[PDB]
Amino acid sequence: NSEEDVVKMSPLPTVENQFTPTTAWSTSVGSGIGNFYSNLHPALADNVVYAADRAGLVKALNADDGKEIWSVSLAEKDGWFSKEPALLSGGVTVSGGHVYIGSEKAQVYALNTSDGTVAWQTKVAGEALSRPVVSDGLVLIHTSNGQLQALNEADGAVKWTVNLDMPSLSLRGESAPTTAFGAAVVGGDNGRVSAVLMEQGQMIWQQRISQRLSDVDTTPVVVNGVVFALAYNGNLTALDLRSGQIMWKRELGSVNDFIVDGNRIYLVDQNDRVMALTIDGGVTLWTQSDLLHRLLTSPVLYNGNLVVGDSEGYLHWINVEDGRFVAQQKVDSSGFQTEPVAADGKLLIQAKDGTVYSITR
Amino acid sequence: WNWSKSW
Amino acid sequence: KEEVPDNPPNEIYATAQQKLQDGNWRQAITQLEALDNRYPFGPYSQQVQLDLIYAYYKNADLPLAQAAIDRFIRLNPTHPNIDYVMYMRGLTNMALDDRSDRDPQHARAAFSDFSKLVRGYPNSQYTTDATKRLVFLKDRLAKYEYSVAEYYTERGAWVAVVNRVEGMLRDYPDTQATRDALPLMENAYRQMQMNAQAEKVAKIIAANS
Amino acid sequence: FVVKDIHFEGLQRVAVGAALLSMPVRTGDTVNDEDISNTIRALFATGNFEDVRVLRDGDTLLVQVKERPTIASITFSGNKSVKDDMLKQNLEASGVRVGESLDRTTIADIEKGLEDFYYSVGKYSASVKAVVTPLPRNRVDLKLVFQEGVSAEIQQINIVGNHAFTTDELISHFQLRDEVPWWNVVGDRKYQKQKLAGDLETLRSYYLDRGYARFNIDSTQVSLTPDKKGIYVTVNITEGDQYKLSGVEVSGNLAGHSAEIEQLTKIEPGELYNGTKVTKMEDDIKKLLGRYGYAYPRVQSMPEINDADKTVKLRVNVDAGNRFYVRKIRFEGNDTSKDAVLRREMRQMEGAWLGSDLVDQGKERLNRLGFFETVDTDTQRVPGSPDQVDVVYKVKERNTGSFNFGIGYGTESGVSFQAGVQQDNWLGTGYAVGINGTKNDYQTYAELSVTNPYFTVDGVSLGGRLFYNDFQADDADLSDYTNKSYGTDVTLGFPINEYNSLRAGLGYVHNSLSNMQPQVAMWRYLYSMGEHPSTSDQDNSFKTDDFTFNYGWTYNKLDRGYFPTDGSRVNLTGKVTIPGSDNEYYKVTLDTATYVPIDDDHKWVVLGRTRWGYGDGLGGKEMPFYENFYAGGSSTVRGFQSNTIGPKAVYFPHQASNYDPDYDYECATQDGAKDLCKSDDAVGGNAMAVASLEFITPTPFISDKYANSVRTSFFWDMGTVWDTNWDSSQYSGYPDYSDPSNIRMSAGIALQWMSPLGPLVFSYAQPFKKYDGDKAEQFQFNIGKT
Amino acid sequence: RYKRQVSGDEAYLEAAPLAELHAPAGMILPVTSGDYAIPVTNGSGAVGKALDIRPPAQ
Amino acid sequence: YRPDINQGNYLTANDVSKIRVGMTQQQVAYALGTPLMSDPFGTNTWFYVFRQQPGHEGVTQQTLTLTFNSSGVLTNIDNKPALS
Repeated sequence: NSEEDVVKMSPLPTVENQFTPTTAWSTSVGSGIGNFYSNLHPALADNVVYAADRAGLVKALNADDGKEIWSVSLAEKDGWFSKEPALLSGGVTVSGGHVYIGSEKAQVYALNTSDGTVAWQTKVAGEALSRPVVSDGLVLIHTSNGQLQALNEADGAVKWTVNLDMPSLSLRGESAPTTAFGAAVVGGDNGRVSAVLMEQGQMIWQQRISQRLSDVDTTPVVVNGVVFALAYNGNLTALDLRSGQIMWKRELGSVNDFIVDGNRIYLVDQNDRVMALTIDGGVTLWTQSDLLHRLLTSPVLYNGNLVVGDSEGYLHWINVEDGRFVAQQKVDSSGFQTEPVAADGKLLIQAKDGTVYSITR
Repeated sequence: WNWSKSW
Repeated sequence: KEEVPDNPPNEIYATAQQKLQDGNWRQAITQLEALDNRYPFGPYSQQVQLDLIYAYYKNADLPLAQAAIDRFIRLNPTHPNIDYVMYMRGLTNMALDDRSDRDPQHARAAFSDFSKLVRGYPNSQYTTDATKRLVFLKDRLAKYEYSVAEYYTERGAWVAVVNRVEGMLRDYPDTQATRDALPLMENAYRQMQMNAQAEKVAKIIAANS
Repeated sequence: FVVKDIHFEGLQRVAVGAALLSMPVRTGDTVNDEDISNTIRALFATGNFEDVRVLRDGDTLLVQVKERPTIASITFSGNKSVKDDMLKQNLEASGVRVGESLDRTTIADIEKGLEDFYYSVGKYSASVKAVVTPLPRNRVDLKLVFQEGVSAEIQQINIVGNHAFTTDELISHFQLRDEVPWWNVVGDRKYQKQKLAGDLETLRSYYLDRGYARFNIDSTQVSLTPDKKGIYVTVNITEGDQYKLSGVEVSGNLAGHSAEIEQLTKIEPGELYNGTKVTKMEDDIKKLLGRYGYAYPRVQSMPEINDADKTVKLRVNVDAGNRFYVRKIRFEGNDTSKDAVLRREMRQMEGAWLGSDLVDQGKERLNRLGFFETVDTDTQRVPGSPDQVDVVYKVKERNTGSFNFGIGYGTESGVSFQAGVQQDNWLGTGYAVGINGTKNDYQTYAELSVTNPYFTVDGVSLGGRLFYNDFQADDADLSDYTNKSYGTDVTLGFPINEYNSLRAGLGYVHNSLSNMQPQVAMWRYLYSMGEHPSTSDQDNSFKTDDFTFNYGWTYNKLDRGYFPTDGSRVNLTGKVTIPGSDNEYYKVTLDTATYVPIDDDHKWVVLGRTRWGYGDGLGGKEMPFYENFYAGGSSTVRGFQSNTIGPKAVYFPHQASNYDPDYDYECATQDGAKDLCKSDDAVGGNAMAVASLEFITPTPFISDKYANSVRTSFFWDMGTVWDTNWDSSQYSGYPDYSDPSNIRMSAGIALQWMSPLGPLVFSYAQPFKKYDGDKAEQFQFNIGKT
Repeated sequence: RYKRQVSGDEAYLEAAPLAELHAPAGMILPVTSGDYAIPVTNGSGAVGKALDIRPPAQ
Repeated sequence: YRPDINQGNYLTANDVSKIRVGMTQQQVAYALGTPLMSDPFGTNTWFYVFRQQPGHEGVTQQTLTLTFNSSGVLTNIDNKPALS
């Protein structure tokens, strides 16, 4: 009885820290997302950090000291003994004094930022696995059936639904639509980037950007009227926001998100190759293939450097200009899987144990 | 336990 | 693992022939397989195939012999020395028969093969042995049918016994199983109170024994 | 271009004539560019050439062709989880096999085929590499290097849309698993399409049995994590409201049996709609129609649903077919098992009208025999006859022999070893010969058994058994005596109802007793047999021969072998020595178990067990002390040390074997003993009565996914054993052991399940009623089942 | 295997001759259909270890 | 103890009354079916036997002998509703 992997996990790189990172505080949330594949991560709004765990617990923490403001358990209990898990899997979002959290039971909760009381709770078509995007007074959810639904912020009733085709075999997780100029662009698990009007849900256009071969898009981004969409095992593409004509393409696929800054596109290939392409034509600037098959996380641009987690929990700071490691740190032993969040000069990351860590320098 | 191997 | 040096076909073939003459089989299969693989279209591939069929049959690897014989018949239906291949297929099936109660499908296949050999090439040197095996196979099939009739007489079904003995008289009229099974049909008729037919079968029995 | 000659360059295997036939162009005809291109394409598609070049020489048409190298051998490296033979079969089915040619451009095709095979078998990240090694004579070797990778296992089975039943309860019955505890045996944690379809059907049947007629599975999703090491399954469903069964109507060509069919479709107005009961009704109608000679009596049910009042009204359509007669039952594949062995398991009879249910019963019986891997049926119509068939059974045979060696533990018996060699189909004759042996803390048993299961076509069996049994009493919490016995046995068996099974037989048993500790119990029996041994020493011996006639009876109505939830088992056994044997006694025993479920899901159960026994001498003698009844232990009365209830020994004053201080001796002569001496070690009595009331409840603290594989019970056992021949007049000072009113009770808890080490059972009992001498043992357990 | 190691190598059995079945007067036995028929073969070839089954030189 | 033993054609007691004398083999075959037994010893005759024997309940048999002629036309019918 023995087990082996087709691709050997890359060795931990050795680097000299130009700056010594630290850990301002580390609060613990119940059992984290465990070993499952979830999009659950913290969020920041007005100097407070909201976190959650797969069990159902939700916590609010001070972004400076880690002090607890309120806590609420969303697992309904039928007495003093029975306790059914809530299975939270939608990334925590905050907007206009609310905390929108998905679930694996096709439920969307909207807790109050004041005292944690449920403002509303809605039933959706399927497992609301995607981040509950918020825009134009609507909450966009991308269920696991391919159905993009738009709940109302105030009431909580499904305003409109749009059906996106689903394949036989797909990758766990869903794409969170990005809204621009009164239109939501979303990428289904069928390799199609589709734009939908918010008023009713009329499909403006739909383009295939793919290449038993599966694919997934995971949140195409928008800049200056061009939509950058990266399909798993497919090819990164730039589409016109209005017509959908492919402007340029490149053969590289991934599921974890990427980022665009100035005239550069930093992304993490599926084989864990942190690359930096150019918007104009996608001509590569540098590549950092030293973390091959380490199961990295979505990069975050903190203080002009890409921060990325990994399976062992090590947090790597890599530069942008050339692609040289700038530092590494050992934060947690369980490992990092959910994207880091950088905002207000604060970098936060949740491990698989639910221990929210705040990093600095 | 009880192992059972056929001829 | 019984590796064969890359000697020329003549020397390896001579070694294989000498080993066959000596009375050793397991190695002969190895040398002949190596020769055939190394020279699929060699000058004397057919003789190597015949030697391989013989070695396989006499080594108790009957399925391989069946496959090789099927291939030989397919490729060379007009080979002048083909009667040998038909006889070898008959021998292989009759050996697979390896016990009269057990299924006779292999006995039936052997009987069909030997019948084809005898009807196609009656002047060959394997015809007398072919008929001597055909008689035995016919007797064995009749014995199997009689065994089934005897079991159905034990069970208590008097329409399976009659039908099976009628089938035996239709297909195997001149064997020993039929003459031993006629009383079973007489008893089956007697137990259903078809006394006229029982008397007819008794008339058949009396005129013979 | 006119052609006068045809030539080729590079032909090694393909004959000249075959090639000439292949090319449409023939000698003595005009040739142009189109003809040359078509010939080149034909050569390319033939598969025997890699590069084809047709050029025109000065007068002749010269052809340059590079024949593809022929395949010589194939090698595999790294196919740890894939058998080589089946991989080779897959390759040959794909097209690549020994003897044929290898293309230099189809390597990717073979690679992707093997990749598809690995994706099918479970490994979603496997890699394959093909290496081509040229060899002389235009030969080639194809080597395959495999990196199987890590298999993908299920991480979650989720159901969304269910409001009436929790997800764990629904998933409990599925074949696919997401939690596999180490301490339990629930199953693997892999994924397969067939399993998923079967489990969807299981879920549909689970809901339809509660009245959710409008049930509908909207859609199923299967997802993989980006690293392709986990599988997430989701089943979006929609369950309606419970529906009541208003009535049933039957219409069609019933063949004049409406009176006997309308009786089968009676239902209490207001019953909850059910999916199992409707299927059973259809099956009963089918059996009724097939009992009348019909072979394929089609029956369909088309429920009508009225949502206004929530009522389901069935509409049964019955199309009774036409009779078909069997003419031959043919068995093929039974190369070892004789024809009668297969044919005597048949419910269908040759020469009789056909019945599909009978054919299925025959197939099920042949499967239950255990000699065949696969038993397939095929009904072939006889040519030239409109209503005659031949039923053909095709059977794949196993190697039925077996070795086996097991080990177990337990407080009642200590470490118990078992070994055995069995042959269930001796020479394909049907006899089941075997040799068995067991050895635990206080005995060694070794038997040789030979059973004929069909001594008479009806089903009467006939078994024989030689056995040698050595029994050390001192190691079983009894008085000291060693009993080495050996004997034969022959037993018939008459199955009479498919539940009742009588059995009568004879037997001969020779017992040699030695090393007997002086006491009242035996020397009340030795005197009966005429022996007059000395009570001052324990160098005794006694040999007896018995010719017993063993009769019995069984009744096994239990629905399930493991964790039964409804039924009743009864087992009566007897024994009596026919005249001429040294001993003269009769013995009777009666075991009973009865389950009474007290709900609809069969989760809360009541189990009542009893065990009675009585034996005594006939011709003025007593029952031998080595056949007595012992009560108390992990099985009879939980909470008492094994074989402790009942009379206690009353030792005589005797000299020990080799006395030595610091060792406890049963009040021997060298301790100042001059009279009869009490004791606290059981002897067993010749009358036994034990009862037990058990309440089986769901496991309280176990997750509901696998809470049905652990059985929890709260039990109250009671029992007593007494010695009827004991005379209270002479031994007044000592307790009266012939009194049956001395009842011993004990209540407690019990857990049971199956671990990878075998069936584990634990029990904690607190005896709240015990008498002087009884030795209590709160915690008891058994592991491994010998 | 072991069962076939004797039948295949040399073992040979001769069975009893076939004899026709007489039809009593006033009736006819069932038609034979000639399904399993043994045609008469002339000549006296070898049999029973006297017939060499070694392949010829072709 | 044993299963049910059934043999021969199934006679419904209605078809047997549907065949008069003067029809051909085709009509009788259509009405009752193809017999499981015949008279191979020359003379043409069809024996429709309906025999059944359930678990320890004796044997019940109905025999119906049809005698045709040289031209395949029914000539005689002989019905035995039970076995003596």
